[PDB]
Amino acid sequence: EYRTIKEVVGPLMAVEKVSGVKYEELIEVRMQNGEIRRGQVLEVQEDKAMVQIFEGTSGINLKNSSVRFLGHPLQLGVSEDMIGRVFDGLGRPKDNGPEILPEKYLDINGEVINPIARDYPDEFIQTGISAIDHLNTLVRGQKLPVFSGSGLPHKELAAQIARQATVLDSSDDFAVVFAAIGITFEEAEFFMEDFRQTGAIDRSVMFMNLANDPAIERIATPRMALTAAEYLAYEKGMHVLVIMTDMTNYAEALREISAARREVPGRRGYPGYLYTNLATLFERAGRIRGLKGSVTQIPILTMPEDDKTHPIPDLTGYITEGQIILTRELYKSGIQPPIDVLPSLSRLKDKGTGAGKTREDHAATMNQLFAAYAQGKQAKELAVVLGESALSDIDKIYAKFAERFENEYVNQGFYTNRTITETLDLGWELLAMLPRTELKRIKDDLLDKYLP
Amino acid sequence: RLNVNPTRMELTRLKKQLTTATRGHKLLKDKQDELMRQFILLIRKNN
Repeated sequence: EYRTIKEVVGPLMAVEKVSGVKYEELIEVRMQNGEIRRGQVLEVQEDKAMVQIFEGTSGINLKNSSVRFLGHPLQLGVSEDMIGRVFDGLGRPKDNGPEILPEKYLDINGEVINPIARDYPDEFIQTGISAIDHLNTLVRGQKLPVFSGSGLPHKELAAQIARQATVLDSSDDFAVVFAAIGITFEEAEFFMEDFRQTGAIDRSVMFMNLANDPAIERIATPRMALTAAEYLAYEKGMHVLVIMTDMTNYAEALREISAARREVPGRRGYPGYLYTNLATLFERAGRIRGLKGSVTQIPILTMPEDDKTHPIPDLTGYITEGQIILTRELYKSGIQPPIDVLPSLSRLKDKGTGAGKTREDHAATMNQLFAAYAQGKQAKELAVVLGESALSDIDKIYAKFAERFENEYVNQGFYTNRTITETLDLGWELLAMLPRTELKRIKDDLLDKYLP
Repeated sequence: RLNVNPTRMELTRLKKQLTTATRGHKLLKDKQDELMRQFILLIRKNN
């Protein structure tokens, strides 16, 4: 045990007369009044080691304090009894339930998946949302994020997807791993109250990191969830759905750590290694050859100033297959969920939708309703520039389509689970307004099969 | 140029206004080319 405290600068402190210290090693401060505070190693030198205290350095006397080095980083006490239990950002219990005897202790970092060992995601996931399951299909093993903004209803949508996520005819229940990263106590309570009231907590393992908790606590929170999701899926063979929000607060926690080490930022005031940092977490997913389990990651981040060129969504788009984008204009009109499908894309939707997958008309109706909206939206604008007199009989139907597609298709409700069957049939009803001559993408073999 | 404060948020807003402006310029000239067509047949008849 060491009682050698040399420097203390804010929540950071340095301990001299050290040996064999490692990076990100857990420490324990023994104060002059007997109070115990924990810490992590942010930097090690041969004769000294800097550590950030979680609880802070408020009231710590350097001369009469002591520090204990544990010799191990942040590990997760993993076990199968974690189902139904809610922890914090450091794996500590939060629901005050029974203790969990760890089956193993795994470091939260994880391992890099061999790209040739990775398997192709082939199974469709019914999220219950028409705007997602039909036009931006999620696949079992895909990295598909949700680009939101400050004030956009991303909390209601996060509680809806994890509640309505199910796989067809598999006869095995989906596993949900939810990880709240630096959210408020109100938004955290909204998530916890929704998982308990619907019985989804019986399928979920929740990690809850608040906003006032330390920055080093926010960085480990995604590493805690993915290590357990890695264990549930790859060690046990479960199908795991990983949900994380807000992802932006994880990046700000890296900045407080990066500035604590006096590292010069990169683009837009963020650390240079962010691309490695985000890809390390986003690529711990997908089905593995030889294993029945799978990990599905759905990050949720709010874009600063609603900018897509910001480093947080710019690098995420380079790592994840597609993106789900929410717009502030759709939310202020009453469209729930306000998911704009024009800038949203799914890089694996082709395998997810088809015969055996969902229905034969999934790919055709997607491409038909996609072009019908862009033409209907430009027609409504033509009525604003050239007046309604310039709109023909066909343009009046296209303008009526977009208006209904905004209010009846995408606007379904944060508590409305629509099956894949009810979703496709609604698209045909909205497409039944336009004459057949308008519907060109759909072949007449299937157009004469479902069109009312 | 119109007076504005330089910001990343203003850049994207002026980017969207120009795209709608450029298309609106296309549509009003189409109305200009169109009016020139129904005017010309009527004008020659009136003359």
